[PDB]
Amino acid sequence: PQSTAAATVLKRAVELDSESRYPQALVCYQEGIDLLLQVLKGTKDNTKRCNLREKISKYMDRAENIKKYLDQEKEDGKYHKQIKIEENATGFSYESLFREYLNETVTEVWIEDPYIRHTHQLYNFLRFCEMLIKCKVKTIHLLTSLDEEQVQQSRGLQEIEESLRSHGVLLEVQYSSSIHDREIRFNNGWMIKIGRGLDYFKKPQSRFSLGYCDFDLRPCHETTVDIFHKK
Amino acid sequence: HKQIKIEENATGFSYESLFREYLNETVTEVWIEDPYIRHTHQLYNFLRFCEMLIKCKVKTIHLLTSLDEGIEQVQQSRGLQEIEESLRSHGVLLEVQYSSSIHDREIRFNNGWMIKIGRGLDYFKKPQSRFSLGYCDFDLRPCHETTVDIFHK
Amino acid sequence: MEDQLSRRLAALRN
Repeated sequence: PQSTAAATVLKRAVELDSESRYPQALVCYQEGIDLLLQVLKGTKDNTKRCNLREKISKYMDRAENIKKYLDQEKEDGKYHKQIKIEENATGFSYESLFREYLNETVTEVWIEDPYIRHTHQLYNFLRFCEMLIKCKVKTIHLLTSLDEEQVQQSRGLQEIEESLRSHGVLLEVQYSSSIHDREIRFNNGWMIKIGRGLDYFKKPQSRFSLGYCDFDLRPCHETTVDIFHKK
Repeated sequence: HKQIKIEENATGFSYESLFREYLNETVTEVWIEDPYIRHTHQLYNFLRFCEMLIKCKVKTIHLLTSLDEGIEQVQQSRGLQEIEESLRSHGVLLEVQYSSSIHDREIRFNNGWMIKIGRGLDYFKKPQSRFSLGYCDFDLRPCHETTVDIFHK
Repeated sequence: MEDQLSRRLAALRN
């Protein structure tokens, strides 16, 4: 009866979110959340009371994140678009994802990803470099966290550096054990924050299952991708 | 009809790039004849070929290759079954036939288009190192020297 | 729960 109105507001909040109307979407989230609290503090049942916590805390996470980004426009950002990668979704190859935001003006790429250690992660980074050379990229700056098992990482990136150097592309790799924020930056203004980073792929089914070489057909983990501009 | 010469150590010739032109939503059935789909890297060559055939809406693929006489025949037949199985789960009918008599390298689409490659699908050289570029993107993989004839009825 | 969530709503309208 009263909680039914809370459903309509949150629905509009989601619509505005997808339509990239973030300032309006945020306000609707706050009202949708507030209405759920007036229901949560009213419900006596214990099973339903735990259902609302999930619903509220899920919405609250989204709302709080939007506010962070809108405050983050201090020269660093401009919440342009967010694309959700659903659990076990497809069509999210590194080419398909950065297709639009890549052009001839891009000559320098910054990447902060704390998870470029294991073998598959190295290849993920490798394919990321591959599509970055066809466009006009000169220098690539990588910042990843330090493993210690680090030989595969320290030598792996070293070989990729040498191979990129064979195409006249200079790779600069730096390590830091105290990083967490995933961040992609192009010198044209575009910036991309992926939840998992370059590791949103799950291992394939069989040795010759579809989506082993072309990651457009490869299923993905559930993650979020946020797009920004700097002008 | 036009012939294309791929020079030794050429690049930008992945199946995605080579077949981009003569492929669209009209193609719903593909035929492929290549006497050498037996080795491990060859099975993956055929795999990537099928990968770019459904991004487009193909519902039937016919394969004709020469069976390996050696013991590698076991992984060849088993491997092509797994591909046929994965394709089946995507809604694609893959048909595999063997013949130690065929020699013509010929690919056929059901929109009138059809392609004859010199070396067939196996015209990619091995990667330089295990982390060299062109390892996953075959548009950066150095190709063997070969020719390719494209016809249309 | 009603104390953890209601406080987060204050951070939004802050």
